[PDB]
Amino acid sequence: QTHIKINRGELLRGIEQDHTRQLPDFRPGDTVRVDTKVREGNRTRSQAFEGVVIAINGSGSRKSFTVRKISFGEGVERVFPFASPLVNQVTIVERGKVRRAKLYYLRELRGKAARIKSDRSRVMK
RNA sequence: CACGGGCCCCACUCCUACGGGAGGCAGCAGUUAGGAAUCUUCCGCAAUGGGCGCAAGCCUGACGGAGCGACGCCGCUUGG
Repeated sequence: QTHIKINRGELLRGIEQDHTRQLPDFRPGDTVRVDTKVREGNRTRSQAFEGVVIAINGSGSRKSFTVRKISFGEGVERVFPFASPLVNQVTIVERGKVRRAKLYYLRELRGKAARIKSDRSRVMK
């Protein structure tokens, strides 16, 4: 039982943001020559900067944000929706006037690599 | 139609501060090694040659040979 006549949601949206402190980046801009990079773990620390060379794309909804809309090619595909909400990662990058496909996720394509898949999305067929 | 210049693709010596790169020198030669075979990381850079600024001049692993080999053959000696 937790329903009567009171609006308590400043924990669900207050205490929620009581811990935040960030203006992400928020650029869905695809195909960038360089970007953010996780702090890694492994040894004691040895906080390295070479997670994944993303194209940057996506958004999400609150403390979750399926960030990665990248994967690669040496390993077929391979996405792994990382957590936008974290205090252990490099503070992003942004570049590219971007010919934007659909933004956010896609799932399709992602196998139609070949060659002409640089930073565009229209095609004649 | 680029000898070591480069772009692209595959095997891949090796280092990295994890983005990544400089990629084969069967040219004289070497190390190793496939193995019947093919010397030594050679000598002078006198002397032949190759390219130019007037030219000297430098560079030059081409050269004269050193030299690995009874490696094939030519000539000689192991007393009359």
